Amino acid sequence: MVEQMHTDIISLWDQSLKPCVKLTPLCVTLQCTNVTNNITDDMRGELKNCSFNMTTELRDKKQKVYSLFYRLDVVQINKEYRLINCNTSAIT
Amino acid sequence: FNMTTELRDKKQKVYSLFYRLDVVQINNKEYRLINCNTSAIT
Amino acid sequence: NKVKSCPSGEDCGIGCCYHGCSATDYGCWDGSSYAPYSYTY
Amino acid sequence: SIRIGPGQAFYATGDIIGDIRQAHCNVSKATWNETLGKVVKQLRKHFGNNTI
Ligand SMILES: *[C@@H]1O[C@H](CO)[C@@H](O[C@@H]2O[C@H](CO)[C@@H](O[C@@H]3O[C@H](CO)[C@@H](O)[C@H](O[C@H]4O[C@H](CO)[C@@H](O)[C@H](O)[C@@H]4O)[C@@H]3O)[C@H](O)[C@H]2NC(C)=O)[C@H](O)[C@H]1NC(C)=O
Ligand SMILES: *[C@@H]1O[C@H](CO)[C@@H](O[C@@H]2O[C@H](CO)[C@@H](O)[C@H](O)[C@H]2NC(C)=O)[C@H](O)[C@H]1NC(C)=O
Ligand SMILES: *[C@@H]1O[C@H](CO)[C@@H](O[C@@H]2O[C@H](CO)[C@@H](O)[C@H](O)[C@H]2NC(C)=O)[C@H](O)[C@H]1NC(C)=O
Ligand SMILES: *[C@@H]1O[C@H](CO)[C@@H](O[C@@H]2O[C@H](CO)[C@@H](O)[C@H](O)[C@H]2NC(C)=O)[C@H](O)[C@H]1NC(C)=O
Ligand SMILES: *[C@@H]1O[C@H](CO)[C@@H](O)[C@H](O)[C@H]1NC(C)=O
Ligand SMILES: *[C@@H]1O[C@H](CO)[C@@H](O)[C@H](O)[C@H]1NC(C)=O
Ligand SMILES: *[C@@H]1O[C@H](CO)[C@@H](O)[C@H](O)[C@H]1NC(C)=O
Ligand SMILES: *[C@@H]1O[C@H](CO)[C@@H](O)[C@H](O)[C@H]1NC(C)=O
Ligand SMILES: *[C@@H]1O[C@H](CO)[C@@H](O)[C@H](O)[C@H]1NC(C)=O
Repeated sequence: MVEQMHTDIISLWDQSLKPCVKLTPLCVTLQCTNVTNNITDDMRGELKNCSFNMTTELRDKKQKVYSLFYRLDVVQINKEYRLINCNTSAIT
Repeated sequence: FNMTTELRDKKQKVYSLFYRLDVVQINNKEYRLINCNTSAIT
Repeated sequence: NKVKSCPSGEDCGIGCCYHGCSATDYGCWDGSSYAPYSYTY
Repeated sequence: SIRIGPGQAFYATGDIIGDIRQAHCNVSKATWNETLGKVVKQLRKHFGNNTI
């Protein structure tokens, strides 16, 4: 019963993620800095303020956007960073 | 050829050997794959 | 040396361009074409 | 292995080691000739004993 439950929980997980928005376009070069606004000692370096050139509704138009990421989700390449998933898998 | 890499913005220059039967001349050095005008290839 | 400095623009493996490299193309967002690189020795 | 994107890669043929020869198949000649003789006799049973 444990093997069937394991299989069914994984199956339901994948069924739920399957129809959701794909984030493949986000595996682009990020330009990140440290978040230093009211940062406690325990959180220094934990949040990265990453800017990037993102696509828009139209393929010929771009937008410059930023997002905060946790240190564990962003890996340094060569202030240039990439998501940890860029060399392993597409993320949904 | 110029093909994408792990990141969508950065591109890379790579090479590969192909058999004549798989490559069709376009336009001496410019070629495309025979599948380019009929179907995506898996 | 062949520094491949990309004096002005984003440096992508097939070229340098003032406007950045387009994620959905093999060109640059507004610039379309890639610029040659400057080299030093 | 040339990566195309996250979790995806294309496998390119690399440099050939050694000499470059073509592909080929060796069919035993005596066996093949005997096999065709048998095929011809059986075809003659349908097309005629004196049909070329
Ligand atoms: C989003 O896209 C925009 C453009 O669409 C992009 O802005 C561009 O950034 C590059 C660099 O990131 C700018 O080019 C710079 O120009 C200055 C001129 O003084 C150079 O000094 C810069 O660096 C040089 O020196 C460095 C240190 O030696 C070298 O490492 C480097 O290779 C250079 O030699 C660089 O060339 C370009 O001008 C802007 N373009 C515009 C229109 O502002 C932006 O960075 C992208 N953002 C993200 C997060 O990807
Ligand atoms: C990869 O892309 C670059 C950039 O477009 C190509 O280099 C260009 O080639 C044309 C040929 O007419 C030149 O006029 C440009 O000045 C070149 N630009 C740069 C930045 O080099 C390159 O040939 C492409 N490679 C392949 C294999 O297609
Ligand atoms: C896809 O491209 C191939 C390559 O050109 C086409 O094949 C040619 O078709 C013409 C017209 O029938 C022939 O005269 C040529 O001999 C064919 N071979 C070549 C190498 O040109 C093919 O027809 C194209 N298919 C579509 C649907 O466009
Ligand atoms: C195939 O062509 C390439 C050139 O495009 C030949 O040269 C090598 O190209 C690679 C490009 O990734 C370089 O890293 C190597 O250094 C090049 N070799 C040398 C000696 O400079 C390559 O040898 C060709 N291969 C075959 C089998 O013809
Ligand atoms: C971010 O914090 C790390 C902590 O090791 C430090 O090395 C780095 O220089 C900091 N960067 C900025 C822009 O403050
Ligand atoms: C992918 O990137 C991570 C982080 O740099 C690295 O540890 C790993 O070995 C890389 N290769 C993979 C996951 O095949
Ligand atoms: C095929 O190879 C075997 C050796 O593995 C050899 O004994 C046999 O005679 C060969 N047959 C032909 C038709 O060349
Ligand atoms: C095939 O066998 C026949 C006899 O059945 C013989 O006359 C003929 O010469 C043979 N051909 C070859 C190529 O050995
Ligand atoms: C053809 O040859 C066979 C012997 O192999 C014989 O039995 C048969 O009658 C012959 N048929 C004709 C039409 O000659």
